[PDB]
Amino acid sequence: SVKEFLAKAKEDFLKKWENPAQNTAHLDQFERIKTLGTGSFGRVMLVKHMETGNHYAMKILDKQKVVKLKQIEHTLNEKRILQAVNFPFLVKLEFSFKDNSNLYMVMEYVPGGEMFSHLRRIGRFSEPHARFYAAQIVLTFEYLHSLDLIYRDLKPENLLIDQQGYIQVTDFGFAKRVKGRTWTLCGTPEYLAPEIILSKGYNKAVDWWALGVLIYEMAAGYPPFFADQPIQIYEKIVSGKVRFPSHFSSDLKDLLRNLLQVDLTKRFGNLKNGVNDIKNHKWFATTDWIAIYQRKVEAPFIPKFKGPGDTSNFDDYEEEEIRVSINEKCGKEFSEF
Amino acid sequence: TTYADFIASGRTGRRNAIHD
Ligand SMILES: [NH3+]C1(Cc2ccc(Cl)cc2)CCN(c2ncnc3[nH]ccc23)CC1
Ligand SMILES: [NH3+]C1(Cc2ccc(Cl)cc2)CCN(c2ncnc3[nH]ccc23)CC1
Repeated sequence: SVKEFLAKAKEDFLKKWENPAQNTAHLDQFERIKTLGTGSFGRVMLVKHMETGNHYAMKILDKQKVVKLKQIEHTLNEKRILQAVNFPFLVKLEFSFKDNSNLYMVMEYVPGGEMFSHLRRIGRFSEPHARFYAAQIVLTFEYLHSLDLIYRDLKPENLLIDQQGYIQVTDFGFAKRVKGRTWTLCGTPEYLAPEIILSKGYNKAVDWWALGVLIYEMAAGYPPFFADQPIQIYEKIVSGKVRFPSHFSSDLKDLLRNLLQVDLTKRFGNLKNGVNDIKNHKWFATTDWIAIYQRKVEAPFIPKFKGPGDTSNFDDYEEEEIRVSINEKCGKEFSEF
Repeated sequence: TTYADFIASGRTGRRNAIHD
């Protein structure tokens, strides 16, 4: 049973959650190659592990910047959660460590680039293409939510395409283990459920709403709620009036009305029958959930691979030195990292 | 067209996370 698979999956998770791995490498073990992306409290770099010659993506977080942005507890969540999970569509954390200045998370390198890049370039995905990605997210959230985790930042910028054309969810910066309700305003404006905007307690249902936004964005090529400033996006979301492209199939529209549902008693994912309302929807009738999980389905798109350590599927970013202070910064705040 | 309006908007690039 999936119930039973997930039961056992939780026992595995809980062991790692209660006794987290810590300090499993050192910066000098890696050669830094190139910046793959950036964010407010740091960057992600392509690196090579000298001892194996394996290439990895190393997220580097400046501890002082994390403190300023009030992301201490969120960063601790991120690392504690990522070291404990195990699912085909979650990027693996290979190593983590810290030094005087920074925290480091060394993860598997996903060479095909961001969904975002391919989506913007190509314009939109066919319904079958979008459905293939959406299925992987459906299974992933089923997994995460069974572990009492809320993910809270679904978007194409953090969905990387692997060499087999399947999705890797990266980034867990807003992921949280919580039974019941939570309150933090976090996420990306276009993907926020109305509950978050309206500053209510929310739960894992915000992830199912975010799935609706993702599917719409993939199939249409633009999100259901856009504007030039975030405040204008929020006004649109809380209306929740959604218009669909004339090219959207009738099933796709019906799935999205039930995901992008302001009414929690009515939002798919949130009902008595849980994820199965989604999995059994007509739009997914052709999806073989076991073959998706097994990675037996032929991907609609396979990214270009010129070689190992190739970054051609990634944009170029300004390179900045990794400076390590001779004085320890913020030791107490990140003691458990 | 909605596509034209999107492409002309300021939010076709990578979108930053927000937090309170
Ligand atoms: N979008 C990213 C960078 C990013 C942007 C914003 C924030 Cl808040 C966090 C990270 C996400 C990780 N990634 C990446 N690329 C390749 N292989 C990987 N393996 C793990 C992560 C990555 C590079 C782009
Ligand atoms: N029982 C499975 C694992 C399995 C069993 C036998 C073989 Cl030969 C291969 C794999 C079948 C796929 N899957 C799964 N299926 C449907 N919904 C899900 N949600 C999370 C995981 C899954 C995870 C368990």
